[PDB]
Amino acid sequence: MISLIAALAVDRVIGMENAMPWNLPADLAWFKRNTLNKPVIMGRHTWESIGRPLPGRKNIILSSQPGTDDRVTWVKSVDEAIAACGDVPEIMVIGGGRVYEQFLPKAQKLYLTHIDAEVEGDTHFPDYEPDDWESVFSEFHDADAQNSHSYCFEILERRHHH
Ligand SMILES: Nc1nc2c(c(=O)[nH]1)N[C@@H](CNc1ccc(C(=O)N[C@@H](CCC(=O)O)C(=O)O)cc1)CN2
Ligand SMILES: [Cl-]
Ligand SMILES: [Cl-]
Ligand SMILES: [Cl-]
Ligand SMILES: [Mg+2]
Ligand SMILES: [Mg+2]
Ligand SMILES: [Mg+2]
Ligand SMILES: [Mg+2]
Repeated sequence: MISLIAALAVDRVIGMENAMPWNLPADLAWFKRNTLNKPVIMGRHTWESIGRPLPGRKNIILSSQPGTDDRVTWVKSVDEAIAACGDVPEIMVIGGGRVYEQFLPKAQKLYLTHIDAEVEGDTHFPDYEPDDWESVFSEFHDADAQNSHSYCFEILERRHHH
């Protein structure tokens, strides 16, 4: 099964973790917990922004060009990315914008962090029809000395497809 995992500011703005305007170690812990021991698929912009393979996960980079780093697995299409994951229970797509857009139709689960921040970025999470999904978990957390903004984790499971 394919899942997307994303952190969304107001207006469903996303960007690279290393440059986003919030500081949420709690969200990074959520991301790690929900991706550990699963393959992660990302585009090249996200890969370059991380710069080092995420530990304890197979890192698959979706790029139309030949790879530039032997520490990760380079693939040229959505289908090839999925094939490279082999037989695993759950494949995690970690962005960015265009990669989420291409994988959303193949996804059956979303892990979202709804962050109470308004920001300047121009990359967005894909449009999804909320009527097609069921919320099976949600937890709000206020900001604290370690986390700059309040945020709400959510897991959604797909019920319909258009
Ligand atoms: N929900 C959540 N989803 C996301 C992001 C996020 O921001 N949070 N941002 C994008 C993914 N980018 C990264 C980049 C780096 C890390 C990262 O570095 N993670 C460490 C945890 C951080 C740490 O404590 O060292 C890890 O091992 O997973 C996580 C997501 C897309 N989806
Ligand atoms: Cl968590
Ligand atoms: Cl990307
Ligand atoms: Cl505190
Ligand atoms: Mg090589
Ligand atoms: Mg889009
Ligand atoms: Mg769309
Ligand atoms: Mg229904």
